[PDB]
Amino acid sequence: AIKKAHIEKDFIAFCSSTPDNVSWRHPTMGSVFIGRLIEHMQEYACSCDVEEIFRKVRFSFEQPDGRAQMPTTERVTLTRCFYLFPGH
Amino acid sequence: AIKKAHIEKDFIAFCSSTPDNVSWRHPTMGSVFIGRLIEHMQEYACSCDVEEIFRKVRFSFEQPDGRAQMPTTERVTLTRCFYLFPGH
Amino acid sequence: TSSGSEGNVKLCSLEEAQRIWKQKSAEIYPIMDKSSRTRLALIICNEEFDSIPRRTGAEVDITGMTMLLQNLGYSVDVKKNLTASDMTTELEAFAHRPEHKTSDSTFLVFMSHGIREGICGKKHSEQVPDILQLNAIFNMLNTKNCPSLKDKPKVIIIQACRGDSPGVVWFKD
Amino acid sequence: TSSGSEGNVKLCSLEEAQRIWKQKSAEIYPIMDKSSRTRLALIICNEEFDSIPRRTGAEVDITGMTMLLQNLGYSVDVKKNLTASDMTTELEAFAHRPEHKTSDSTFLVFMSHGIREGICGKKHSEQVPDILQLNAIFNMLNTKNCPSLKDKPKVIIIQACRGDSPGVVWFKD
Ligand SMILES: *CC(=O)[C@H](CC(=O)O)NC(=O)CS
Ligand SMILES: *CC(=O)[C@H](CC(=O)O)NC(=O)CS
Repeated sequence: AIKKAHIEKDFIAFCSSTPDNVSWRHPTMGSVFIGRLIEHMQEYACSCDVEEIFRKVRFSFEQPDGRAQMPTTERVTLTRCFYLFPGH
Repeated sequence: AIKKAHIEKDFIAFCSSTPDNVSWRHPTMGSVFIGRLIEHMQEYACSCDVEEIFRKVRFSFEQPDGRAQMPTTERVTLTRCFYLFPGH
Repeated sequence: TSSGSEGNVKLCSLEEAQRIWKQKSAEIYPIMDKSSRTRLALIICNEEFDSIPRRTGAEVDITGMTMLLQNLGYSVDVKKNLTASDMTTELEAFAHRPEHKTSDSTFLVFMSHGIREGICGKKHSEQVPDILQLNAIFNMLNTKNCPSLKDKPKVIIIQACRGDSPGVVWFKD
Repeated sequence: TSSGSEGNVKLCSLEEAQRIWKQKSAEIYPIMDKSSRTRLALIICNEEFDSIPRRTGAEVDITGMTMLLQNLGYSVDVKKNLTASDMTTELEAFAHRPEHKTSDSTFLVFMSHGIREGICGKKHSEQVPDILQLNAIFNMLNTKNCPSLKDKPKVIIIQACRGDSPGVVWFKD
């Protein structure tokens, strides 16, 4: 027997800036969005699902400087919370 | 004095289906996504932030029938949790 | 009771409201005083079209959403059967509304036929497209074009097809 | 200690893991047995380009992400300096990997120059575009084209410009 399934489901995309806008990168420090994501993943993967972690990353960018960007979550079809359960 | 602010921030879009795909509407019952959203808002606005509520709506569509769709959250720049605090 | 202003929307109690404000830190959007705030919401619903089929059942959607957004404390503007140009004009007018300055958030609802490129206006046909792009909605409501809603939640809801596909694939169990 | 497989990633304790599984209902993605699961991740990073400036500091990004995804339990494929065509080919190959069948999730990381239309390939110039569209990444990894990851979280991360604008506006305080 055959069953129907959604063609697109359980996706989450996380972009480094909002549409039309630049994303910044330091020659020795790397890309700010990437470094910030690693930091937040390292700290919050134990207690927060990815959607929560991504929001916190956005929040960390809230105060703009000379090199400003606002990371953006896109095309989200997660139907459940995605916990990484680090250590498990 | 002048201060910098992000051009695009604190947005959340919620679409009735995934890109390329149809969204269904009943002639007397209305649009399924709209009815499902009202139901979920009514039940969960008291206890859940909008991102959480929207996920639950996606989950409610998880099992596909003859008229299937997967609602999609798009271009999210919410930096905080948005609680409606109904009654307040 | 559903006889109150919040209708069928389940109420958040003060103990619940204090617990949400306690458990999670200062990462919740602030809510303005109920007494003074002027929350605004806009519904654009296209039901009757020039060329494409009639959206029978749109009335149920308008009623449901209008009441829901009123229940949540929003004053609701409802505009029906508009071209993409009219929708843009209406959005621009909404962004200029003074009430946003003394509001803490907004809801935007679009209900119409839709294609991959966006939402269909009243005069839409395949020969002569009449489309409002989702991109334009964000632009008209962002910080540059709507400074009053800076730092405030802007929730966009769209009921529309995003293409012709059924959105399904088969698998065996 | 950071000498373990999870490195600098803070560990979820068993009491923490049981509490998350308890507080919230059956609306969490299931995790496969640590002993048997084969988690896969792909990083595509374009650093050296034909025409556009060199992405100095990409090494720090590759290292950081590679280690992070390994810490989270993923076997990491790293592919560098590819055209949009090569990226597509690499994505198609990743979707066909048998390990996904005995995996519970995946991560996809793209790091390159970018424009409004998408991510830049190695041979990109304004005269002759070399672009991978975000749309294509989803399509290649969806249920039709990657049945093995049906019902499983697919996390896409993109480091790239999405246009030329600084993304800021002024206001007075
Ligand atoms: C494809 C569409 O635009 C509509 C969406 C709507 O809510 O009217 N769907 C259909 O016409 C199929 S019921
Ligand atoms: C605009 C871009 O594509 C890049 C993004 C990157 O991470 O390389 N940004 C810059 O070149 C400005 S530092």
